[PDB]
Amino acid sequence: TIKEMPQPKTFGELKNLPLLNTDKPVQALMKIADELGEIFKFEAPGRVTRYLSSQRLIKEACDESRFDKNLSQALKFVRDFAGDGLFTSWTHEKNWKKAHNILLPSFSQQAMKGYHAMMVDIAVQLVQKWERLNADEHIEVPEDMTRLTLDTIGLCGFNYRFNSFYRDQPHPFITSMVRALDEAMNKLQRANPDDPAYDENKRQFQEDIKVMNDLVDKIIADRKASGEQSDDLLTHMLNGKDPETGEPLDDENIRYQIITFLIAGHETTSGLLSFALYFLVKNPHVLQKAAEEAARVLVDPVPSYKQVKQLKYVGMVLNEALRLWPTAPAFSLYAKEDTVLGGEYPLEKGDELMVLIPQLHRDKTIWGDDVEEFRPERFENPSAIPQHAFKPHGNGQRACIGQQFALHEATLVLGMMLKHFDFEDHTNYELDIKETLTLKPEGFVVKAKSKKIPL
Amino acid sequence: TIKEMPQPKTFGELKNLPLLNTDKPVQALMKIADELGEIFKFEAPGRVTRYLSSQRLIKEACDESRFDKNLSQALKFVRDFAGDGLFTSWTHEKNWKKAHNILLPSFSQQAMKGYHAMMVDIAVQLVQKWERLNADEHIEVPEDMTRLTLDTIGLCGFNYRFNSFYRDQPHPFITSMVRALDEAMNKLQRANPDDPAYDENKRQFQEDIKVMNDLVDKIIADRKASGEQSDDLLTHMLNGKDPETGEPLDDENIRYQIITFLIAGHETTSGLLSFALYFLVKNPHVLQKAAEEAARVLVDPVPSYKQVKQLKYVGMVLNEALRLWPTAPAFSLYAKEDTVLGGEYPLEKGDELMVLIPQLHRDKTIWGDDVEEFRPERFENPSAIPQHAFKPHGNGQRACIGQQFALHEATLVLGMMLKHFDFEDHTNYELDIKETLTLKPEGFVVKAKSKKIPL
Ligand code: HEM
Ligand code: HEM
Ligand SMILES: CCCCCCCN1CCC[C@H]1C(=O)N[C@@H](Cc1ccccc1)C(=O)O
Ligand SMILES: CCCCCCCN1CCC[C@H]1C(=O)N[C@@H](Cc1ccccc1)C(=O)O
Ligand SMILES: C=Cc1ccccc1
Ligand SMILES: C=Cc1ccccc1
Repeated sequence: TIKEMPQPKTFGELKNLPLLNTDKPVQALMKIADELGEIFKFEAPGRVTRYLSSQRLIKEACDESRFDKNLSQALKFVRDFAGDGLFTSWTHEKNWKKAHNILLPSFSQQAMKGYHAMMVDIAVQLVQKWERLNADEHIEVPEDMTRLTLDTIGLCGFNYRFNSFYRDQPHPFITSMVRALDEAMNKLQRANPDDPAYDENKRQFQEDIKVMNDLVDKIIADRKASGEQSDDLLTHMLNGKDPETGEPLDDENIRYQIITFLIAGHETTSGLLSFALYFLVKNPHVLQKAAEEAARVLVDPVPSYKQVKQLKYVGMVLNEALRLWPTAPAFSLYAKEDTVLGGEYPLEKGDELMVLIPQLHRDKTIWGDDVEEFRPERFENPSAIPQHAFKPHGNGQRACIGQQFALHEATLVLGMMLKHFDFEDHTNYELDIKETLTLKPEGFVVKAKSKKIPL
Repeated sequence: TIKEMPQPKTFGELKNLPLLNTDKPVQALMKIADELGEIFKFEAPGRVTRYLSSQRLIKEACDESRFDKNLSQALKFVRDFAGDGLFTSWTHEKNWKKAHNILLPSFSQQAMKGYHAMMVDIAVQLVQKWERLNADEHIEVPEDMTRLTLDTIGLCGFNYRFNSFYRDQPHPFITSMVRALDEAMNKLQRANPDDPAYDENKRQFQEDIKVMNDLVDKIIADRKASGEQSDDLLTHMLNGKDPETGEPLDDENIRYQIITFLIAGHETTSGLLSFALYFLVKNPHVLQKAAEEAARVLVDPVPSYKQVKQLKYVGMVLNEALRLWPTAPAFSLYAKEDTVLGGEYPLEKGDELMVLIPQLHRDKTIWGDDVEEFRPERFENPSAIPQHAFKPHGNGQRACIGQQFALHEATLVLGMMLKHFDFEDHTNYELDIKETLTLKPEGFVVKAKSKKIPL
């Protein structure tokens, strides 16, 4: 029963490419999935992929014996500054497994215990900023979540203080990074990228790349000249040895990994925290339950590692926010051999797939009628959730290496936010999702009322 | 008997006015005093004044039966936004004595004790900022001292948080205030203030005035809507009764007092702290003595009121810094009746005098030959200082109402800085004194090496 899959509207020789000519391409692709269903073909000059939206098909795509990670066009563009770091390397490149082996211990339990104190440092800075607001001033949520998450990966990972809460404007790094990611998103729809109309884009792209690399140099210079014995992500990067090849990372790859972890280690966690707070103020009953947990668990002025591990309802709040709005909204795969998807769609070796995560997470056959509802209780029993229904961290050996880092940081920070403040959606904010490859609310503001609980 | 005053060089019908056509007019008058001596006449079209530099003549000018406070042209210009607040009112205006009676209690010892905790709040924010700098970053001294001092008067005086340490740029109030003070100083030398060349200056001046008043609006509304009860400077402004008239201040005068205290309550203290640190890093023997005291007295993570009172040598450092560079560097007087100054200079009722405080403080007949040297030991025994020899806070009933506030804040903060850091003049900074009517080092930077003492 070989089916022919739908395809959205075409534009002559540009095929489907102009459908990406929007500032919200992921949301546009979601609307297409709404209309075409669980699978549709998407073509551009010289390229074809297939967008998957159903758990029925995505569970087969997650078979690592059949499909391996593919670099989407977006990741190929980001590779211009992230190189063969963990996020933008092919599984078969030597530096993928080597860096994976070397950096996996930087996310062990004992590693997370070692990061905890510095995570608290930044979280306390966030709480103090908010305690110090005047009456009827408000919080710019994504902006402050980005301050927090960038500073956390800088300090925990590299012993470097971006000091984001000492800045009313974003750190230079953030400004360049957002611009580079803007350029990568926008370059996706360009039919003729070498047209001189984009000479300035190219110049600015390089400019933003040197800005990011300059900071990387500074981080590296300080560490090697330092006199403080550190044991963090940068330590493993400079000293760890791959058990297989016996080799450490070389300097070029280390630079790529730092860029990778500074970007990947904060941007999606700030999106997650922003969406979580959004859903909490829109669902006060859920906020209360989570606040009750926070008050009962966080009985000391400074949260401990053990206490964060007990914020289990906060944990399902974050998972439910990742279900509705997974902040890294897609990943790509290619067929390792000829194979047939779902018994209907044959693929040849090398054929590409796009996993459209926000649409997967809206599969009504999995989650039921109330799929648009924010109900953290959905996550009470992982054994009741079918395989590969929930993929906000990717799949298999190419899944998110920093998943536990993000969840620990976000659980800690949200727990402290709910311990220390009541929140008001004073503008009745209308959710507006900005796309920079990743997803984040734009213009989300709230008011906090202090519970006046000492730190 | 009757002597003729010297006068500096003239410019035809502009008389002496072009001598003020400089970005550093106080320093120019200072050099003129060095050439001409204890008194010189200064003429501009339509105006004459006499600049006094010796303690011999200044002690007579400080006789309140013979001379009263005059509004210099500088203060007349600043009155365009400070009105009949305490700094820019005539002694004979009803609102001077009324506001003085109402607000003096805000600066009593019991009020000082009540401001202390908030002063520590901002000081701790300063220390934490510097603790969090990375390897070989540096401190912009006048910029951070202005962050501290504005936030201190805002919090202590008005329970309002400017949150200047959350801004990498100057607070908008500071930008507009600096520009208005700049305009007021530059306006002093304009022979034709109505030349169209100044139309933009006037436009900008009005705009900076509005920025300043908008912030005043926020402070008043913040207080009026505040269900929390306070007992600070703004409380007395809004509720205190003058025992003489029995009246409280009216709304118009309240606005002028708030602008007056926001400016006069921080600008000159930022200058003092900046000059003090400058002299400390240029005089390591003195820095050592001051740091010894700070380390010995401030034995607790949170300094107490009593401990700040014990920082005697830190206090002498501050007074010696006020001796060399009094940051409000002049005040003006007029003759109440015909009188003879110093047995030699006849004055008519209404004749004006300018007290050049930096020159007073260099009178070798008072201080000895070493007047240019930074020697806090001069202040060891305060009864050794002759009357009217040391006047950084003005004179008599028109003296600085905030003297004790400024010295307590500055002693606390300088004490904490010396407790928590070693300082390095890593650029061998060359003193450059920016003039905005008030005086402050420009471009002064240092490196701080934490002593790693917990807060
Ligand atoms: C909620 C926050 C986060 C989300 C939703 C997220 C999501 C993902 C996803 C979906 C992938 C797979 C990408 C693909 O298949 O092309 C991935 C990979 C990765 N993530 Fe995360 N991530 C998060 C936080 C972090 C953090 C904090 C770090 C760093 C500490 C991190 C480091 C990485 C790295 C290095 C990879 C590449 C892993 C490999 O292939 O070896 N992520 N992430
Ligand atoms: C080291 C810092 C300071 C210096 C050097 C200083 C200096 C002076 C001087 C010289 C005068 C007399 C001006 C004249 O005769 O025209 C004065 C007046 C005044 N100062 Fe200060 N001052 C300082 C700090 C402060 C602070 C912190 C406040 C507010 C808390 C303040 C509030 C005032 C007020 C209100 C007046 C006018 C007093 C009146 O005439 O009733 N000053 N100051
Ligand atoms: C950085 C973490 C998130 C990355 C998610 C990237 C996911 N894209 C972010 C923007 C849209 C979405 C996507 O569908 N992209 C495709 C677009 C494409 C398909 C076919 C031909 C040409 C180009 C791609 O990049 O190949
Ligand atoms: C705000 C607290 C500090 C005030 C310091 C003021 C002190 N001036 C600050 C800059 C110079 C100095 C001063 O000598 N000014 C005179 C100028 C003047 C004199 C005679 C004729 C025309 C103009 C004045 O303003 O009258
Ligand atoms: C979100 C992850 C990421 C990783 C590398 C470059 C750009 C983005
Ligand atoms: C330095 C004190 C002051 C006071 C009012 C206006 C401008 C300056």
